[PDB]
Amino acid sequence: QSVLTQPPSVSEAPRQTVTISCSGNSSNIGRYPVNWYQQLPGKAPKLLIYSDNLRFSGVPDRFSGSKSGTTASLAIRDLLSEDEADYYCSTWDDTLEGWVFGGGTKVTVLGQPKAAPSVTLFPPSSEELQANKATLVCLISDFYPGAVTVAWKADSSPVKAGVETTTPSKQSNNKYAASSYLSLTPEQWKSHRSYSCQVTHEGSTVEKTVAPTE
Amino acid sequence: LHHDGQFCHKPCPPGERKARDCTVNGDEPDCVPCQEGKEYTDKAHFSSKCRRCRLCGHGLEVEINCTRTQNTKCRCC
Amino acid sequence: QLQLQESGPGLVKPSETLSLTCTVSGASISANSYYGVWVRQSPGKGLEWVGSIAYRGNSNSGSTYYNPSLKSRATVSVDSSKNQVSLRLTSVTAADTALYYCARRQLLDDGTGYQWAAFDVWGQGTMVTVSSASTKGPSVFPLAPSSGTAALGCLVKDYFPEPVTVSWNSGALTSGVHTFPAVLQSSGLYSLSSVVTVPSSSLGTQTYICNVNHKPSNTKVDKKVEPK
Ligand SMILES: *[C@@H]1O[C@H](CO[C@@H]2O[C@@H](C)[C@@H](O)[C@@H](O)[C@@H]2O)[C@@H](O[C@@H]2O[C@H](CO)[C@@H](O)[C@H](O)[C@H]2NC(C)=O)[C@H](O)[C@H]1NC(C)=O
Repeated sequence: QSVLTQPPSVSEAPRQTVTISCSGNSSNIGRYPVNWYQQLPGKAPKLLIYSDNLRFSGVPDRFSGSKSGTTASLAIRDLLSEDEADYYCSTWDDTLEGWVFGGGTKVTVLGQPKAAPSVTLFPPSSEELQANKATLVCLISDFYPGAVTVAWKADSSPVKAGVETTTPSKQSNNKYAASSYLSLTPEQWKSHRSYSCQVTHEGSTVEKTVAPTE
Repeated sequence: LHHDGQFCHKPCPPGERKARDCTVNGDEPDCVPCQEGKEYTDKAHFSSKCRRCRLCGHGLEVEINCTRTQNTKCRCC
Repeated sequence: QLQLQESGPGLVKPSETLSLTCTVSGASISANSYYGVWVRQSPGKGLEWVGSIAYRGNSNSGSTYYNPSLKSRATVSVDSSKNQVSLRLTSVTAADTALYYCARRQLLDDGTGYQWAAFDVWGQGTMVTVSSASTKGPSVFPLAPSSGTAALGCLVKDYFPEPVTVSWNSGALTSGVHTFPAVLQSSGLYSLSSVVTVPSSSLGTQTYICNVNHKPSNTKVDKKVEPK
């Protein structure tokens, strides 16, 4: 993860206000000013706020930024649909001695009610095991805003190696879908009592679990 | 070429300044502290100069001495 | 009216060296001084600063400064006759796959005689994929329904390149079908799944077959999916 921490997703209805936090410590935000960039869908980043609280060229008044202690904040009031974008905070870190960026925050301007994901977890097929491989398949659909965090567990331990997860993609209903794959050897699959796919959406985590002996 | 730090890769934190102008071909200068009680910088920057502390008299007096990171605050117009 | 445009080879093989260029227009970078940077973004992920050059046209020289996480694999240089900045990155792996942007670092005034650095002008970015993947047909596996409704599907694993298409019962079954976009693994190979939600009761009576077509490999697979 980044040394600067931002929420992956914030949202509100049109005309409301959202605030995006960007937190750090004394080695970065505590000593150095913060710049914010807006990245519109399919476009390159552009400079939005600089030196903590100054609007860059032509940026509209509904955007503002401030800094306190070791947290920088970007506020967007009177939200318009066109404000739907990813936003990144940025500063110097004098322990790493380099420029750092937050992980980015997707702003969604809600065009419909929030929707929790539907999660389906498939274990390896007997066909695949016979081909000497084992893929666990976690399918995630009908969620909104289109942002999720996926984590895998073996029994109760975190598993990172062999995991691949798509970015959310918009469905025809304008909700979102994503998938995650855990690719294991047959021996690895059989080494644990169970594996779980954990899906976090808007601060809430659900999990699905499969077992080799079932 | 100038004091602004166009050739500095690294900033200096509040209370400090580049020891000298960054050049395109010299080792980047270290940061050094502003002259306590005379100069200050309240914000990180890339230049080799600090700001001068404020003064107060003109119907005003000192309330808090300038520190390396905070300008002198004045008082009574 | 500064403008920037990146250009690169699009694709590169692991262990090879990636070369990119950033063409500057609307100003001369060698007229006095120019501070350029590269910043990359892995697809779906965030921004990472790669490195910098502070360039002086006068002495036709610049000093560089790099993100230490690049382990000295990155070098940045300037070609003033072309008004161009370049990035070179050695020993690439899948981790280096990303959109690559060039930008200018400008010292911006706060109105009080003070300045802070920001990347005030960015290129459109150029996409770079680190892969030695060659054409490959997928392995197709059935995803049996769980022992009101049940979900079943087909896993389409490890293929190259895109695209793949899926239907069910030769296009007879349409409702309740959800075919997911593919993931692109670090191997350079893609995988995707299609799932269909049907009435649990239909599981005994009804036949369910996914039709997978991967034209580039000239493979086409019809897989029947049965309970287990
Ligand atoms: C400053 O912060 C970073 C880590 O960022 C996070 O936020 C911190 C405020 C804290 O909550 C951590 O839990 C978070 O990770 C620190 O950098 C990490 O340092 C450790 C060990 O020194 C290193 O192994 C990690 O890789 C660093 N993390 C990253 C993401 O690079 C740093 O130590 C903090 N500084 C101080 C002075 O406290």
